Amino acid sequence: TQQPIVTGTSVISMKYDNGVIIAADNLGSYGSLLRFNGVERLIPVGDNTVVGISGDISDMQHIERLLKDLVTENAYDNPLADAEEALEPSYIFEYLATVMYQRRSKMNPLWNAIIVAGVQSNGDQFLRYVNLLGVTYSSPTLATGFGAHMANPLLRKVVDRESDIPKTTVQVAEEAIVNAMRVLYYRDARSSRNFSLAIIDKNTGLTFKKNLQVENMKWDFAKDIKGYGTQKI
Amino acid sequence: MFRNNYDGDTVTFSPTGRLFQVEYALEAIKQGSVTVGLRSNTHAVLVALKRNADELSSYQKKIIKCDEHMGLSLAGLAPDARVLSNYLRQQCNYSSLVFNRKLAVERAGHLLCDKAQKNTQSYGGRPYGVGLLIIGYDKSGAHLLEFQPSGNVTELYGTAIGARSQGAKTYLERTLDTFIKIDGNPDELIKAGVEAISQSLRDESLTVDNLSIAIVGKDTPFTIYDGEAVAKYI
Repeated sequence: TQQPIVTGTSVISMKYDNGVIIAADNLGSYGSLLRFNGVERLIPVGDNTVVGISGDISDMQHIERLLKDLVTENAYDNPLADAEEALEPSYIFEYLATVMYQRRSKMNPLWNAIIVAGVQSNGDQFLRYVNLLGVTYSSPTLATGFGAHMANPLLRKVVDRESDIPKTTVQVAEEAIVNAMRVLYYRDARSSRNFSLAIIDKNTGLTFKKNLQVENMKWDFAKDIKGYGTQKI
Repeated sequence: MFRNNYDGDTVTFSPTGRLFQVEYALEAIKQGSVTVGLRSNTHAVLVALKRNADELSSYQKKIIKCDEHMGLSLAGLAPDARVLSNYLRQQCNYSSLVFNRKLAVERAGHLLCDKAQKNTQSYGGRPYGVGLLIIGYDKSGAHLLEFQPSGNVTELYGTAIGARSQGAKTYLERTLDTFIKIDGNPDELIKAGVEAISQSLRDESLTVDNLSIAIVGKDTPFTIYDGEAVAKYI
């Protein structure tokens, strides 16, 4: 892709004591037109991974298909495909990272930023980022695009350093995530009020929540804001 | 006499549906010297007898590491073994670079099978005339595979291939109940292996010069013992 057409904004995510949380709104924009509103940008791979994608939606759909194909292929002649020899988040990540860097290097990027979230077989949280340049990093929180600028600073107040992770519960992390989603709705002109959230827990497995709405907003004070300086009424 | 008309290439069935070129390839293995593989639940072990050309020469390697958790032993055409083990090294490596994933031994066997098969169905080349015993340790534990020139790969507790290998293979059947339980005790699994390969000796003895041993397992990367490294077992 030489330039993006239909696009998804921020994907955001954080680790907590027993797993990871990831969220992304359900909008596919078309320039400044808020064109499509039921676009799922979180992609579960098996029971242990959720791949969240921002950027060009055509490229996102292409990646979705690559992932389903992995699942299919991995199962061939694999008696333990649902067990010991299932796909690990780390395998899904390494594959995508390989693909993104290859496409960057052929001057034909997949025009996306991607976060891969899950839990490894030994119970370890997995959270790692890759984008259209093939750039990769991990951190206790990750966010793409606009969310990197406003969600990260919010989320880091919860998990600021590695040691904060075991002190953090799903309940607390999920609240942090949702609040960040509300803040993005306030200040990102390409955000939607509707979003999906997924939790991947070493004990409870994958929990995929569709159709969340940003709630509990403050608009009250707006009645008192008049003019832009001197105007009194 | 009749076989003579149908055995010219690997692309010809005999009237009873044999491929003699593949059957002949099997015979190439018997020209090699014996090698044994065996395993428990924690380790997998190879034992090979190496040949020299005379007293002035070195002994030929029989064991090849393919990755940290996988390697093989060979009997038959040495060049074939070089080609097929390099291929395995590449497949292991590919699995690591692209997927950050150790290639399962079962998947290694399948890839090996498909490659060898192609040589048996097209005109131009020949089947691989070498036998491979493949050991490994992956997420599903310890494994031993036997590779045949036909491409067919079989998962076994133990086996032997090469010249006079029947003795070891009989010994491994006979001792099956015992060696598969040797867990957390690598030297003991090795001793079982040396004992097995010994059944295949004809007026010849295992020395620091001719005996090669390999082991892999839980917390144990694929390691090859030769020379003075094998003395404790002799």
